[PDB]
Amino acid sequence: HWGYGKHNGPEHWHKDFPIAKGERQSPVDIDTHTAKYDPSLKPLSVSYDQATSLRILNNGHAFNVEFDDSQDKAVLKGGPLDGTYRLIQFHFHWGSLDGQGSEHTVDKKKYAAELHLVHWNTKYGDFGKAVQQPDGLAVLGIFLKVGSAKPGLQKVVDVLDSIKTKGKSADFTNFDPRGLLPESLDYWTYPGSLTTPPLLECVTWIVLKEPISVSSEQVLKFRKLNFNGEGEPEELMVDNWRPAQPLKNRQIKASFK
Ligand SMILES: NS(=O)(=O)c1cccc2ccccc12
Ligand code: NA
Ligand SMILES: [Zn+2]
Repeated sequence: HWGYGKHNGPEHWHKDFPIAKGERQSPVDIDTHTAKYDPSLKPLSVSYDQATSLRILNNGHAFNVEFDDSQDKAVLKGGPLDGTYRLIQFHFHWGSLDGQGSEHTVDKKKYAAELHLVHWNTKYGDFGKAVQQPDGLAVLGIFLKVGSAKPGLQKVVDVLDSIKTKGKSADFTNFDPRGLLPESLDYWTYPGSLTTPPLLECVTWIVLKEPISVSSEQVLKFRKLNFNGEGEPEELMVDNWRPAQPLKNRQIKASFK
């Protein structure tokens, strides 16, 4: 039922997922002036050297690149985190136009897209248990602006034609997610939620200050995907982003400045 249209989009979600109006929903506007620098925050540790990608899937909301998370191979730790979190999948949110697409905003600025690298806390043993816990997930968010191409994104863009419609998947081995990272790992962090249903409040958000640049042709290829299944009327996969939600009783911390 849920999606991103006029009849089933974010403003509808609370009727099936009442936690939509909860106390720690994501995304949020990052007010850079009122984020608190925390000199006690550690550098983020991204260990993606042994990442094993398996498959790329159109799930009718976005596309996910999924990883083997049955051993410590690609993990996030340090930063604001206490445990080790294993990479399970990444996906993106993007706009119909270059002026929108990101979920988090920075002083109300919207980027063309946002990458989410989703990781789960290994003390909970698997992803399904982790989403049930307030510290179960860590999502590393990276903004995309349109400019020069990102060469490390091209293998992704080039397979999209093979998973055009909802439910299609393709083998996707040997993809290296390190090729999607900006140079700096300076970040903001705050406790929040999944940004799609079921909107569970299990996420430590870590959002990088530095965006990556992708080319207009790269983002154009994202916009050719389809929300609909094969042999249904074409609905282009665009504007699959949830708007900023009330910060409520939360402080965004910054690792820098
Ligand atoms: N948009 S997102 O909040 O990164 C997100 C999308 C889909 C599933 C997720 C599972 C766990 C954590 C986050 C997830
Ligand atoms: Na294994
Ligand atoms: Zn996401």
